[PDB]
Amino acid sequence: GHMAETAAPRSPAWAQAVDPSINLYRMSPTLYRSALPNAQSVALLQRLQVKTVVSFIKDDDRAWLGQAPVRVVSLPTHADRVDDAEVLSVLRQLQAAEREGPVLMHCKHGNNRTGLFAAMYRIVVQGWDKQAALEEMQRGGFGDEDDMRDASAYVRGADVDGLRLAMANGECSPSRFALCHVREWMAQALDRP
Repeated sequence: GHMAETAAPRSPAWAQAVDPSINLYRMSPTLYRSALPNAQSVALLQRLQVKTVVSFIKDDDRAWLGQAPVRVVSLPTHADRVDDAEVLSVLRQLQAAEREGPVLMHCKHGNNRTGLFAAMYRIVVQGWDKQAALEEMQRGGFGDEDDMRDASAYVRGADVDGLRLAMANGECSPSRFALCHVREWMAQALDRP
């Protein structure tokens, strides 16, 4: 895409732009990161075995995948929802999906907030090392491991009140689309002759 490539440290061995169209980079092969949920990503997803993509859709994800049995997942990581309870809820979701293959988590415009999870998620659920955060650290999400840039934003939400009220106000709040019944109801294929 038209992104000024004259940024970042010297060429990361870790994150390289695999597809600069949707801004998907290669990150550690137990997780992926992108930005744009564009329908042209479908073919790429299949190659990378990415059968889990975090994107927002009213209808079934099949509407843009076509025939690709990729599962688009609805995460508690909203524009600003992520509490101390929501973060765990995110963590346990991707490590569950990892059983089927690599997972693509992203935000359309929220690269730092994606890095929030992508950095340390694998450390806490997989047992990776804190250094493994380096991937999104150098991406700008964390920026620095100690003097973390965006990480603290989530932490301001993860407060004593943030945690207790997440629980206290987290009762009777289901999803109708992805939880009630209409999930994967639309079609199995909306593409291919």
